[PDB]
Amino acid sequence: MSSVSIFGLGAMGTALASRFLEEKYKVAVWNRSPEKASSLLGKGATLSHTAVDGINASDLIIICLLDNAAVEATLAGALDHLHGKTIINLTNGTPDQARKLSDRFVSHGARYVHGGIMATPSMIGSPYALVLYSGSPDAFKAAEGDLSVLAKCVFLGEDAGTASLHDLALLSGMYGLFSGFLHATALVRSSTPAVKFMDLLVPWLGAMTEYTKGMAKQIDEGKYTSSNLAMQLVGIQNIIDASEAQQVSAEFIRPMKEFMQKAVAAGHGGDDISSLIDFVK
Amino acid sequence: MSSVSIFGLGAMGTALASRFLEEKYKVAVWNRSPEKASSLLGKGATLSHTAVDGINASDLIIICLLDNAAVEATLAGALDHLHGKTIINLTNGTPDQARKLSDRFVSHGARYVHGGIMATPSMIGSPYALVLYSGSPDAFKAAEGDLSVLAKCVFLGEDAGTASLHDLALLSGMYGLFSGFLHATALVRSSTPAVKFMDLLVPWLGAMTEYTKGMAKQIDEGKYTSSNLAMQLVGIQNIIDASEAQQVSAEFIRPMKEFMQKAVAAGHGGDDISSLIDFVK
Repeated sequence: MSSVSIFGLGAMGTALASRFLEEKYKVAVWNRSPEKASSLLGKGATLSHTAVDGINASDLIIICLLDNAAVEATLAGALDHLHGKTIINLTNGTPDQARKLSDRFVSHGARYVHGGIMATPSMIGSPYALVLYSGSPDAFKAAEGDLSVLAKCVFLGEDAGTASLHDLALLSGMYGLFSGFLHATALVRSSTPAVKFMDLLVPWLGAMTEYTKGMAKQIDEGKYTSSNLAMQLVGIQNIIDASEAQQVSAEFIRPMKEFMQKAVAAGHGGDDISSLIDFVK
Repeated sequence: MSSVSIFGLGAMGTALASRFLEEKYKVAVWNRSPEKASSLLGKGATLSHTAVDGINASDLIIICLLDNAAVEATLAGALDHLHGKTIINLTNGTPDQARKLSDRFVSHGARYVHGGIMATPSMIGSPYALVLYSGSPDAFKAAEGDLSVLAKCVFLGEDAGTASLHDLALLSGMYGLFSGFLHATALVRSSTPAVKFMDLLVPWLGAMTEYTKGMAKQIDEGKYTSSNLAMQLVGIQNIIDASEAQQVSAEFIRPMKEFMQKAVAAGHGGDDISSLIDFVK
């Protein structure tokens, strides 16, 4: 009934194409490595032998490649075919990269929206997958019926770079959590195995994730006033001292140490952890 | 019907004493600052005018002070009264501090268990509060009926320092999460307020907390094999580059950058984030 053309059959691109094929769409695929990776022929995908063929296979083009440089290189010989196309670029990169690509594609007669896929491959099509989108609003509005088979859609405005800013923000959250998981699992390894420890760590991270809601309210009010910075810096020293005694690196908690120091210096020792928001500028 | 004696009426100690008084226990309290902080007289607590009186008020002594040095200083003039007492020390510190205090109190005829309170004051008495305990098992077994009015009880063995090791591990987890929350809320501040952003951040941290269960299974199996380290280091560079362009510090993610580098060098570029566990030793 309707069509789509996908660029990239890594793990994420393979999941987007599978899902369009389950939902009975006509699907063209461009595969970097057809010699070793599946082109999903069995499920009904049609192989795009060149980038030009991939652009001519549909007016709706979904790009999922390793980086924004690989986007420019893959399409360099096909800019003349972009007139009247809608481009959805889900390739990971920076807001600046997305503003420059948007400008280039619009100059060739195309409309552009960028996306951040907030999901693993296996989550694609489940109610837990989310994609953030920004750029051409007419383009998003006409494509949303198709894009909603992958994931919940969140459009957050006309700047082609807003979506990548939110994506990188959420990933810097994830890397903090993973830093915590690693420091914690290492410190305790000598006494309890990782899987048994998860019985204590997972509920505690759920309780402290709930506590961050409270901290966000403090940041928007500008409150901060009431355990405080002063008592928490002695808490951090204990973790460091215990870390060295287990022969475990403390590098992961050193940045938070530095920010808590800079804040007591400017007289914040009686305020909460929310107060650090002005010191990370 | 039964009794208890508490040392410390900071925010946490006040919550332990309140809770014992609601549950109809006879409660003695030692207060560092009776001139400015409540001694809970209204709810029926009795003020211990000296540390000796506090030790003689009950055979069950619960200590909740700022640090393990303040424990030694507060009780220095009362070591002769410890014979046949059960000491529960919930004061934050290192495993070594807890082994040394245990040895000292046992030499004076007392039994010793250390605790880590995994809770805010307001959580005390709720089904979400947890306390970790370690040291004298006869002492824990006789006290548990009383200690269970505060929180779930988890005893994890005879070493007086095991409880503090687990406590500091869980707090290093929390500080990773908070590092993530701060890096994320700052990066996006220019475009969306902290409270609105929580609509995206909280579900994403729940999804990635679930993903750590998978990583713990990989660490205990020694697996690691399958997005990999190589692609994630370019992901981290984007966050750094985007961070500098928003005038936001990237210090929080630099330690994870260093550990991911050391691991590709020893040929781990195709393995998962679980693989970093051997590099934090």
